[PDB]
Amino acid sequence: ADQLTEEQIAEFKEAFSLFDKDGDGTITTKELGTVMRSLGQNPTEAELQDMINEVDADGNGTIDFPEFLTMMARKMKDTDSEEEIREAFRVFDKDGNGYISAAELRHVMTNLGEKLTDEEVDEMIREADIDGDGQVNYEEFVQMMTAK
Amino acid sequence: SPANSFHFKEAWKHAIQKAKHMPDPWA
Ligand SMILES: [Ca+2]
Ligand SMILES: [Ca+2]
Repeated sequence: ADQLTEEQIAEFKEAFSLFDKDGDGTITTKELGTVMRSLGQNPTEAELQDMINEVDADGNGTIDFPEFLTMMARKMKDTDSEEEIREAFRVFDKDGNGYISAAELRHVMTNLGEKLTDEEVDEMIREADIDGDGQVNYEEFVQMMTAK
Repeated sequence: SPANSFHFKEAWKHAIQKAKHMPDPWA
């Protein structure tokens, strides 16, 4: 579950360096909390440390690029099981509609700082909404989540 | 990491990666 393609790795190089403010090759909670700060979120030291330590396999206490590759590849596809897919569904449809609603996804985006327009989220939902209910159910989202 | 080539694919990638946790690092 650590597979990335070369172009994929190249993008992660970029992303990694965007968070790695010191440009040293390891991301600290300082850097995370700062990118979060500019994003409009102030998580705790504990949240960020745990977040790191989860991917921190070498035990140095920071997120190295190999570990990031591991982390992302699991988030983008599988940790092992369908956890990642349902956790993503869970963060989109909190209200339990059984389907992800665009209006709610727009709301979570505002909360995530991604800041997407209604038309943007509408299009995202529309493609994921396979049966055409205007809302995407889990079975529809499972195909979409891995389509990155 | 922009979204211009296909836009949807990149955004659906990036914004959804970020959604994975409250203090989610997509990096
Ligand atoms: Ca650093
Ligand atoms: Ca490490």
